[PDB]
Amino acid sequence: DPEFDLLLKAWKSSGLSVGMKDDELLALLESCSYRVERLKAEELYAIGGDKLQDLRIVGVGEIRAEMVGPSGKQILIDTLAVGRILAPALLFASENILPVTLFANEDSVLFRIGKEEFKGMMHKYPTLMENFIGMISDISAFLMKKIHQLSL
Amino acid sequence: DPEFDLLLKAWKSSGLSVGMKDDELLALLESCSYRVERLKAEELYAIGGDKLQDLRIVGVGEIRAEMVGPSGKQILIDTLAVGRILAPALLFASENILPVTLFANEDSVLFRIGKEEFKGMMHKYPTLMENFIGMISDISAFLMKKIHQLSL
Repeated sequence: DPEFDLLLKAWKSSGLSVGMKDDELLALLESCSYRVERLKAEELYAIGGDKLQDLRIVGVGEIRAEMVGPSGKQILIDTLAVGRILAPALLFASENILPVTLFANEDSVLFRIGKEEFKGMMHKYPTLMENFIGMISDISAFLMKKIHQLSL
Repeated sequence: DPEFDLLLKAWKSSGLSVGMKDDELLALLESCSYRVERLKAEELYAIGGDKLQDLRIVGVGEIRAEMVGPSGKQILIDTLAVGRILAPALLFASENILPVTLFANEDSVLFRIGKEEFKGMMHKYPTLMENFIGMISDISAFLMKKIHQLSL
């Protein structure tokens, strides 16, 4: 399959596409410029805080992702399959950005979209805007419930 | 060569040089071919399994190193200054090698020496060999004490 069809399959399986017709989703992705990151199975990768300001979607495979605090502990372990977005709540962050660690359970591929380009894509489609905002908002709610779990 | 002087200072401050005559240190290091890995401050890096079979010594800076288990927990957090060896007990390992992650608290430099080269260096100088084996042995003993700590 062409790379573009992998990207479409990942988006249709993503929460970003909910409520969007196939026509406007196709148009959005046909005009999009993206880069490809390939993760070899059973390897560990690190992404610093300064390089988390792009939209990353799992195009192929499955990855165990974790945040790394300032002291060294890895929190928020999560396994992302095709269609999930890597650390979306940190895309538009300007402070307190924790580095991320990724382990490939298979041969995996992430598609990377620039910050400014994704901002334009969100402006053009209000549905994509609300869906991404709801994604990061639900992440915030989950983090708050976890904080209550950890609090004494 | 200034970088070579940094390598020499890192060795003299390392446990590898204990008991060996300064002339032998100079001779050992002048015949050695090495690579230079530079870590930008506040960035996180991952050194995978088979990429761990090289001798790495902290040349400049200070680095927070941690092992990553298969589930994702980070164990054995340690802060290495100039002169420390990074995961020396895994240099000659053949199985059960966990990946490492490294966080630079400053601009840092590690000097990388090949496995084969270090094997030769240790054959030629018995003192360096005994020092490295004492390093690896004390690490094993520390791990055993920690295992007793964590045991039920």
